[PDB]
Amino acid sequence: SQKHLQINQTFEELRLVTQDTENELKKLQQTQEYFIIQYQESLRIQAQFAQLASPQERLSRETALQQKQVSLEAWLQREAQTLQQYRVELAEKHQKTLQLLRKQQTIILDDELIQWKRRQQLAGNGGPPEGSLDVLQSWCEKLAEIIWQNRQQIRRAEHLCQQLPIPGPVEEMLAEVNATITDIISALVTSTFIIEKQPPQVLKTQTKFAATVRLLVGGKLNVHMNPPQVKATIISEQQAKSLLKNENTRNECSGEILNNCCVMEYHQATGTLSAHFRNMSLKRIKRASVTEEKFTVLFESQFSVGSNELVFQVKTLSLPVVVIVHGSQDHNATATVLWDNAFAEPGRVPFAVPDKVLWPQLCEALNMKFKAEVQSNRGLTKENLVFLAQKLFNNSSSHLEDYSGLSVSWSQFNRENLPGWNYTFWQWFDGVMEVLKKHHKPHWNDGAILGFVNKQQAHDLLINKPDGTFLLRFSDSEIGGITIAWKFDSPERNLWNLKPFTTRDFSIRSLADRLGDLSYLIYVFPDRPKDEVFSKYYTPVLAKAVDGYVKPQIK
Ligand SMILES: CN(C)C(=O)CCN(C(=O)[C@@H]1CCCN1C(=O)[C@@H](NC(=O)c1cc2cc(C(F)(F)P(=O)(O)O)ccc2s1)C(C)(C)C)c1ccc2scnc2c1
Repeated sequence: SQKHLQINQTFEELRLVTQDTENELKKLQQTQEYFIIQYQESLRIQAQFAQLASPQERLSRETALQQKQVSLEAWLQREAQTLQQYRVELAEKHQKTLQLLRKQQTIILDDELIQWKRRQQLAGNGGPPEGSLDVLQSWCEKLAEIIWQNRQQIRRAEHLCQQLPIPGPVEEMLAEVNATITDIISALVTSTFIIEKQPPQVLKTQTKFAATVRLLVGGKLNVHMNPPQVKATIISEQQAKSLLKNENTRNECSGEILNNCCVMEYHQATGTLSAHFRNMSLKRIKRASVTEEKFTVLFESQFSVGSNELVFQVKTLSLPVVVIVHGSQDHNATATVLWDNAFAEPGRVPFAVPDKVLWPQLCEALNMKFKAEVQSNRGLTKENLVFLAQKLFNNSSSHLEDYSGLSVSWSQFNRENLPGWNYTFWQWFDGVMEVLKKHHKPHWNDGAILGFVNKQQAHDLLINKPDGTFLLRFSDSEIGGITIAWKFDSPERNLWNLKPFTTRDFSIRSLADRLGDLSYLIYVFPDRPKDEVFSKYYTPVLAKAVDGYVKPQIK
C-alpha cells in the first residue's frame, strides 16, 4: 500500500516504546522494594546497638556498626532521589508515548475510518463498495492493546507512589497522564461502534430488513467476554439532532421495530465482534413532504471495559432513511437519499445538505446511480450529460464546459417542474432509469438504445441515411417513454417519430417483438441490421398444452 506503511511503522514504534516503559517500571519496582528492605536494615542498626551486653569486643563492634550506619544513611538518601528521578523519567516517557498514540489514533479514526464511511455512503448511490473492515479492525486492535498496556503500567506506577510517597511534580504528571488515557479510551470506544451494513435507505413499512453493527475493539478489550445487547430504534432527524447536542429526553423515538435487540457474537480466527440484526421490521412510523422526511436507525449499547467502574454508552446513527408505506413513493424517496449520500459535508449536523451544487457534481451522482440502476458499465457519456444539461437549464449549448460553473438547487432538481412540463428533472431522469431497468437492461448494455438525443438531433442524424434507418430515443412528453425516430422518404414526410411506448405497452408486447413487427424499421442507427441487434430477443412462440401439444414445441 502507500500511507498504510507509515501507519504500520508508527505501530511498531509504539510497541517498542511501550515495551521500554514496561522494562523501566519492573526496574523501578525492584529499586523501591530493595530500598524498603535497606530502610529496615537501618532500623536493624539501632536494635544491634542494644545487643552488646559485650566486654572489649563492644568497642570494635560499635565502631563498625556506626560506620555501617553512616554509609547506609548516605545510600538511603541518594536512593530516595534516584526513586524520585526514575518516577519523573517514567512519567515523561508515558507522556511521549501517549502523544505519538494520539496522533496515530487521529489518523485511524478521523482519516481512514471517515474515508471508509464516505465510501459506504457513496455506495448507497451506486458507488464502488467500501470493502472489508479487516485492516481497520487490525489497526483498532493495536490502538486498544497499546492504550490498555500503557494504562495498566501507569496504574502500577501510581500504586508504587501510594505505597512510598515522595511529594513533588510526579503527582501532577500522573494526573495529566490519567486525563490523557481517559480521553484516548473514550474516543476509541465511541468511534469504533460502527454500522458495517446499513439498513435500506428507502425503507418500506412492514418489510423485513437487516443491519450489521460491529465494535472494532471488542476482541482486544474486555467486551467479547460479556457481549452486549445492541438496541435499534427509529428516530427522526430532529430527535437525531437533539441527541447529538446531548439535549434529548433519553427515550424519544418515532416508531417501533420488531426484533430490534441483538447480542454481539464473537468470531474467533477473525477477532470480529458484531451484532447481525437479520429480521428487523418497521411496525409503525410516527410523522411530524413525507418523501423528503429523514429518519435514522439509532444503535445503542452499554458495556464495560475490564472494570466495573469503566462503563461506556455507545451510540451510532445509520445513514438517513426515508420511510415509505406504498411503494409508489420509492421514486421521490430515492431523490432525497441520492442528494444526501452525494452531497453530505464532513462533520455536518444530523442530516443537513447543501441547497445547491455545481452541475459537474450532480453529473457524477447521476452517472453513478444510472450505472447501478441499469447494471451496466455503459453510463452517461459527455454527449448524454450535455443533453441532460440542456433539459435541466433550458439552454441550447452543446458544449459541456458551458455548464461547469452553473448551479442546480434542490428545487430545480426535484421540486419545480421543467419549462413546459408537469414533471421535475428527477422525475424525468428516474422515468428513464425505471423503463430501462424494468425491460431493457440487455438492450441498453448492447448499445441498441441511443436514448439521450432530442427530436431535432434524431432528425439531423437520420436525414441522409438509407430508408428504414431508426434510433430509440427517450420521450420528452411522457415519463418512462421510449419513442422510435426513423427516416423513410414519402410525399407527406421523410423524418418520422412514433408515439412513445411505456412500461404498460412493453408488458403486453416487448420492445424487440414490436420492432420485429415493423417492417419499415430496417437499420438501427448508424447501419446495424435490425435482426443482428434484436433477434436474440424475439419471442419464439410456444405452443400450449391446452391445445394438445404433449411436448414443448415452437410454432
Ligand atoms: C397501433 N399499433 C398496434 C401500433 O403499435 C402502431 C404504431 N402506433 C401508431 O401508429 C400511433 C397511433 C396513433 C398515431 N401513431 C403514431 O405513431 C404517429 N405519431 C404520433 O402519434 C406521435 C408521435 C409522438 C412523439 C413524441 C416524442 F417525440 F416522443 P416527445 O419527445 O415526447 O416529443 C411524443 C408524442 C407523440 S404522438 C405517427 C407515426 C405519425 C403515425 C403506436 C405507437 C405507440 C403506441 S403506445 C400505444 N399504442 C401505440 C400505437
